[PDB]
Amino acid sequence: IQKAIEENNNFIKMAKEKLAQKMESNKENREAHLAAMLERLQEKDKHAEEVRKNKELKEEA
Amino acid sequence: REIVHIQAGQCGNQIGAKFWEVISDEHGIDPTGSYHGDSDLQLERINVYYNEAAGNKYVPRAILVDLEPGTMDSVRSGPFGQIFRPDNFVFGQSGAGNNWAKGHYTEGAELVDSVLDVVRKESESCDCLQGFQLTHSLGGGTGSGMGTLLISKIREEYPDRIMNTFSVVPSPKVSDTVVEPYNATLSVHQLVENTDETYCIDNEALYDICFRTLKLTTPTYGDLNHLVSATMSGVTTCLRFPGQLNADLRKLAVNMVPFPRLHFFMPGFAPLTSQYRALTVPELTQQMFDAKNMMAACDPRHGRYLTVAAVFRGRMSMKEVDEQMLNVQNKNSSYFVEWIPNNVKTAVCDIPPRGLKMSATFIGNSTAIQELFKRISEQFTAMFRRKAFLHWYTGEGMDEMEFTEAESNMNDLVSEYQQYQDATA
Ligand SMILES: Nc1nc2c(ncn2[C@@H]2O[C@H](COP(=O)(O)OP(=O)(O)O)[C@@H](O)[C@H]2O)c(=O)[nH]1
Ligand SMILES: COc1cccc(-c2cc(NCc3ccc4[nH]ccc4c3)nc(N)n2)c1
Ligand SMILES: [Ca+2]
Ligand SMILES: [Ca+2]
Ligand SMILES: [Mg+2]
Repeated sequence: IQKAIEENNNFIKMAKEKLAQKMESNKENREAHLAAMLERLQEKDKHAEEVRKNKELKEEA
Repeated sequence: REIVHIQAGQCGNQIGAKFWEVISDEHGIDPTGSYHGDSDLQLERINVYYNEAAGNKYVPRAILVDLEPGTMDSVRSGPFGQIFRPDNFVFGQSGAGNNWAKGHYTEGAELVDSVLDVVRKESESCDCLQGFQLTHSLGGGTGSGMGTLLISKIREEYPDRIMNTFSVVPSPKVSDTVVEPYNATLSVHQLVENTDETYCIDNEALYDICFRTLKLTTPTYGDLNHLVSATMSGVTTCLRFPGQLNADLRKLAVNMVPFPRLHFFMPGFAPLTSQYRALTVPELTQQMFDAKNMMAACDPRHGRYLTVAAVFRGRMSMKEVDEQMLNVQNKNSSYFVEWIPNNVKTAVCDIPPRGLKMSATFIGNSTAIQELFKRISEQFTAMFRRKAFLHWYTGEGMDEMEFTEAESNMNDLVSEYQQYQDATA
């Protein structure tokens, strides 16, 4: 009976951990995807501010 | 000399209920517990199975056990439901799910102490406890698993008392589930150590008898239990009624069990019923030694008798039974071991069972009972070599060596029967 309790508890333990593991890795992965998406768009805005600044130097000619 | 009765599980409680119905009728006790009989011979040994309660009421010395309340509620509502002591109903709620492990280790262990409490209260009220009898099946979980657990616990508190059982052996022709060979093999190993007498009631034989001999196309468990209750009545007649036989459980065991492990008996009954023609003494003796009247699906001509006991009921020529009993000896003299002289016993009870002028009960300790254990062992190994359906058991904490050990012990039991079957003087 002690063994039976031991197995039921371990099955619950392994399940609780593996689930928590999966849904921490998934949170990390989705955040890393959107973080890269925004950083790409923010890098676009730099090139946009640079294009505006390059027009401003030649109109001073 | 009081006996304490225990019935566990679905099968155990139903055949147990019929039993109390039958002997209650024979002793003149009505469903309410009042005596309305004609002869004082009915009461001289009523104390063996009944307590005398206030109001000149007689109450069976029986304990009813199960892990689910279903069958026990049916019993409390049945014909003789109100005769049992209400505090002797001990039940759980979950059940055993036809799992030996649940009855023996997990679910049954939770309830076993409560059952032993009722045993003590019944035993403390015994002038001189003679022993215990258990009714149960070996194929389920409660009667099989918890039943053997109870036996182990009883031998602990009452180590010097006789423990006998009426055990129903499983058969594929009458099967509720597939793990029945597992449960039976685990139970038998317990019975080999912790019982003095086990009457092997084989459902295969009860079905073949109802179908082939009695010509019943669709036998129900009720039809099989009619045979079982009649036999148990016949087996217990030597204690329940007052002949000049001073029969005690230990004395009977001493006379029938030459070796401690070989205590598995073949029951038999005659005539087989479900007519009015008076049966003759030659017919009673010839039928009771016939394979068609045996409750264990084994051929007595495929083995040899260690001991035999024949019980006759009714008013007949005690001389004629002896002549016919001595006659049958010659017709099967090769099938009786010659190294146990005068190993055939005969008893007579003047009181017949209900609606039968003459009957006969047969109790044989034959090495042919080995055929039954081989059958169960084969069904066991067919699954175990592939580890089929084991998860049901390993999930309850059992290791696989417990299955291997139980298997080896039953094969040992088979081999022990074989050495004495070939032994000669
Ligand atoms: N003769 C007879 N055998 C039964 C009956 N019910 C069950 N069995 C046998 O017991 C096995 C099933 O076990 P079960 O009765 O459920 O055990 P439990 O769980 O302890 O009640 C089957 O293989 C049947 O052969 C019955 O009413 N009469
Ligand atoms: C399972 O609980 C019980 C309860 C009651 C009886 C028995 C029982 C009956 C029995 N048949 C009659 C008999 C047999 C050999 C004899 N030898 C001298 C007298 C004599 C009488 N034989 C055995 N062994 N037990 C078992
Ligand atoms: Ca519980
Ligand atoms: Ca206790
Ligand atoms: Mg059942």
